[PDB]
Amino acid sequence: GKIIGIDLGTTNSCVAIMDGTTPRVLENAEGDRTTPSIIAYTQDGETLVGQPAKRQAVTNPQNTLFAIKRLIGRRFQDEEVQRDVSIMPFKIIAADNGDAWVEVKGQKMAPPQISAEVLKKMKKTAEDYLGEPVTEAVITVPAYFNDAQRQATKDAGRIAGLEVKCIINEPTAAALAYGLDKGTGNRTIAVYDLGGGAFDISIIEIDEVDGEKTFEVLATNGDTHLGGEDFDSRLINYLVEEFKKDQGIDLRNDPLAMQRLKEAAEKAKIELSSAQQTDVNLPYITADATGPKHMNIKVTRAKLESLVEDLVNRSIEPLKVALQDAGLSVSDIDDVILVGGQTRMPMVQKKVAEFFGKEPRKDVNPDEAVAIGAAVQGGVLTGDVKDVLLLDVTPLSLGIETMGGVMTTLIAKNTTIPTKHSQVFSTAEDNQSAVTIHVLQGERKRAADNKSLGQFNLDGINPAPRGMPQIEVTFDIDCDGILHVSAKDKNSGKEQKITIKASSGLNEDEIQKMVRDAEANAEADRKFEELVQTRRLLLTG
Ligand SMILES: Nc1ncnc2c1ncn2[C@@H]1O[C@H](COP(=O)(O)OP(=O)(O)OP(=O)(O)O)[C@@H](O)[C@H]1O
Ligand SMILES: [Mg+2]
Repeated sequence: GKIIGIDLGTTNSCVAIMDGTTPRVLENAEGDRTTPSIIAYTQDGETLVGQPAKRQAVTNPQNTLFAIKRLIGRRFQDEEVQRDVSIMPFKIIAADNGDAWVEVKGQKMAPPQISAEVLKKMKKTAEDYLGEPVTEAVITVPAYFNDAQRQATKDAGRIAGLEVKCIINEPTAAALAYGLDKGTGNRTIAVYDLGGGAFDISIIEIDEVDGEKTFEVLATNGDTHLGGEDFDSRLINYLVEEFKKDQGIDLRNDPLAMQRLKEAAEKAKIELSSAQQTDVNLPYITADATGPKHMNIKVTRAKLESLVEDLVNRSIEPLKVALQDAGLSVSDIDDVILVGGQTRMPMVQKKVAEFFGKEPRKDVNPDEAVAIGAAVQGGVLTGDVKDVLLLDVTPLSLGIETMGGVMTTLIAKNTTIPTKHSQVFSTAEDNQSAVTIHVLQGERKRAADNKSLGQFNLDGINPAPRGMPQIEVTFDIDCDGILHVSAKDKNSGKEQKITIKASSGLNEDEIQKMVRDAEANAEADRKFEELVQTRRLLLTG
């Protein structure tokens, strides 16, 4: 029946639903509109999720899992996983297949199983509110997630007992939330998302034509090293160094103390968005031969700002790239939307307002907008939300090079995503044993006048006259905008494939120039294609 929207966060998760025309963020049993993304396995056999898991973490560092979003869909040898292994107090292991897993109480578990526990709590929160079963969900992911990260998030959804109707990017969700307000049509917005796990920036166009409001991503990127956990780490390091200076003890080899110090640091960081100073007070933090030792360290806001200044400044460069990739100036951004708990830091707000020259909108809730927008997309799919469309179309034609240096289109410009199209090709020479699939992007008919996106070989073709072998070429663009190209020899069974990342932006200024350029050269391109075609389309070596 109803489709719920779930923000599966590194730090916090949130669930929302469409209640007729207006979205509703749903409270859990303690009364909370967000739930810590924390899962704990206790000595007496319980599985805790949320605030109960958080409260017993500082005593159970081994069997309390958090920040599992940093692992999901990743390989054990991935750079980020290895960086994560040390800092995490729980055991991160390699699965038999090379995926990054965790081990708790001797049980080896895949991240989607762990995240499913958070998603089940979200589902139940919703089922409790509706008095009915819920099984359909829109789940969000960072815009930087790849296919494996998305698929694994879909898995966690299923393991939680959810039909995953849709995965959408978090900044897009926030834009749908904002785009519920009136007067927001025909605007460009910047979505500045500083969460617990990463920084993301997206430039999104909200247009309104013939009653339909459309949402289209013009640029995205970010940095997984600029999240609130990185802010926390700078303050932890300062608290470690200050305790060394005050009392000559290095807390880093004492896991229980470091766990208490991590939580205290985060709470102090949070408090310093409201106050000018705060006190970190941790009695019985450690002991040496002379008895127990106690921490009491005052931290001013200016000191915090000094500790994280470089982190905040490093968020500016991805903004500049995002605007370049959309072909826009700051003067084209009609509104700035802050998403994420870490944007509540006053220094972050001021730096963003300085860059854009305007104050971020204040009627967007940075903890809830992602979950709200996911619910909006849910209502779009059920038909409860009318006249709202997420627009994802190919900017330019996509194809391969064929004989004569021709670009042969498989997917035409302005095709809606996701999409899949196949065409069968053959060989250009008798007894040709291999073909080269050269993937091309653009509107020109000569392959060399278009952009090369990648290439690969298919060999093992059995000897046969030119034109006889059947090479099926498939272009599949998934919802993440990732292009999958395969080539399969139907008679030998051999197949080869590649994956082509989505572009970081859609620069309509440059796209329309390329379109006009092709139109200016249409006749020349037509004549070119014709007297080459006087020779089923064929592939050279
Ligand atoms: N008032 C505040 N001032 C500064 N930081 C805060 C404040 N409130 C929360 N935070 C920080 O916000 C971060 C979590 O924000 P949020 O809940 O948006 O993350 P998330 O959506 O779970 O993460 P991600 O988007 O990476 O998956 C944490 O690092 C937390 O310490
Ligand atoms: Mg988030």
